Amino acid sequence: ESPLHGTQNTINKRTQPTFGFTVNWKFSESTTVFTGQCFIDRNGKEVLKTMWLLRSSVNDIGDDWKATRVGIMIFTRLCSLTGKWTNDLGSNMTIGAVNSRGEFTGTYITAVT
Amino acid sequence: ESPLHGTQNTINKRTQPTFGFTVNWKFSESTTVFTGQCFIDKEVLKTMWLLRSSVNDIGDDWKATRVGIMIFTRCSLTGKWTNDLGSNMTIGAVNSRGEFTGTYITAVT
Amino acid sequence: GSKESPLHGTQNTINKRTQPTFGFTVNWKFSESTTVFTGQCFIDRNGKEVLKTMWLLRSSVNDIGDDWKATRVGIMIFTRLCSLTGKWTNDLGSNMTIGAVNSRGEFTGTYITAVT
Amino acid sequence: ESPLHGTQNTINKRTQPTFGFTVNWKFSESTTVFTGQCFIDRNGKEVLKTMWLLRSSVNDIGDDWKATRVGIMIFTRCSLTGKWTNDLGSNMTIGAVNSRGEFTGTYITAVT
Ligand SMILES: O=C(O)CCCC[C@@H]1SC[C@@H]2NC(=O)N[C@@H]21
Ligand SMILES: O=C(O)CCCC[C@@H]1SC[C@@H]2NC(=O)N[C@@H]21
Ligand SMILES: O=C(O)CCCC[C@@H]1SC[C@@H]2NC(=O)N[C@@H]21
Ligand SMILES: O=C(O)CCCC[C@@H]1SC[C@@H]2NC(=O)N[C@@H]21
Repeated sequence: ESPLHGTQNTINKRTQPTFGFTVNWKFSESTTVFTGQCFIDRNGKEVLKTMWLLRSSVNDIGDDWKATRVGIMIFTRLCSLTGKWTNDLGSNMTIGAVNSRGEFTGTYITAVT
Repeated sequence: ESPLHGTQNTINKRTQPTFGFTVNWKFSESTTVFTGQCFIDKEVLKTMWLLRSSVNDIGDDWKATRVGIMIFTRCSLTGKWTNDLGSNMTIGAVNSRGEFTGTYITAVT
Repeated sequence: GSKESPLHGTQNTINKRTQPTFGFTVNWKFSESTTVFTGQCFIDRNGKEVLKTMWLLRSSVNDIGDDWKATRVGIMIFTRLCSLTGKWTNDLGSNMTIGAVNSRGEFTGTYITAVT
Repeated sequence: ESPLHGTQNTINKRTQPTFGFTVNWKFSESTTVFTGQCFIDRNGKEVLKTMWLLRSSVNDIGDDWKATRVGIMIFTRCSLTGKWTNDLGSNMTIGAVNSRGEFTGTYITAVT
């Protein structure tokens, strides 16, 4: 498990907020950021559609150009962000309560490396 | 100003940590996340970002995310940073676990 | 439901054991935009050939000051409606036809997007 | 030195057109795609502002998630045709652009 920390937007309540979080990897020098929005899909299921940037560490500023990978992640419950979320890769995460400023913490387990 | 919340990687040394943060925009319903690395030789943050727009329908999700880069100049994340879009950021003390908060001002929309 | 647009690309391989990577550009005929797609063909759990791609959609901006916001990113998985040649479809409803691939790896085709 | 080709969009006859190209790397199995726009900058210089996706060949559909890198590339010496260079030390030359927006060129990468 690595800790995650982020926020969900609080501007309107007329939609399901966008959100972003950072996973602060505890087994490597990398960081990953996720950003997305929660939807009620056509079948009634909550879905988090996110995209992510995975930042690797480099030792030389001249290698900076190759340090960022990008991709998607769709999470389904195991539209409050709070709870447990799973993915098809087998990765999963837990999000705690969202407070009045829209902040939340959680934990992330990656099935893949 | 909009609040940012992130974490700096604390694994091993490292003189030049990676990091990530999320800016929760206070004038828009979107969210941006930045990730990158703090270099020192003079400190510079080289980041890439994803700007997530809010969409009304799950049908529109495909077009909701823009991407780009941002270099900030005046390795610790703590303190004041600027860039050449004219955007400014202030970052507070970093925790032993690596968590930080701050504020972000964007010069462009 | 859109106008068909041309696409042009190349595939790249050395070791026959892995399927080639490829990229292509779609030259949109109803907009000022350009999209590039890159990815690789796999055989699904299923059966099935799948093109797993990611894309960058470049909008036209008038002012270089607005360059920062001109690029969208996402994924697209295509399945036949592991050769690139033939007809491919996706979850949005978008459709793609790719012609024969030449000895240089070059290929062309047509793209119809069901979304804008 | 590696081959590229792509197309420029001329749907509005823009003096600052968008474009994209594929670079077919010759001594690897990777593919990079670039997309951007040609600008006349504030100081009169031509500048290509682009972003790229670099795709690695992976062995297994299960590693597909880690196969794509992203970043920017700004080229300076608005026509695409000619010689262009960047901060990394890389060099590109673009051929003639035909009536349909199509061009080919070569890309000498300085980094890997
Ligand atoms: O390898 C590292 O240094 C950290 C692990 C990165 C795991 C990535 S982050 C995006 C993708 N989605 C996942 O659930 N795991 C991978
Ligand atoms: O327009 C919005 O919805 C929020 C403002 C977005 C600001 C972006 S985030 C990436 C880029 N870097 C900046 O300093 N500002 C812009
Ligand atoms: O809107 C435009 O200017 C051109 C249409 C682009 C459609 C995009 S490209 C990425 C994604 N995949 C699709 O099949 N449609 C969208
Ligand atoms: O690594 C490979 O397998 C092929 C070389 C990749 C070169 C990349 S593409 C983006 C960036 N810009 C450059 O001029 N070189 C690198």
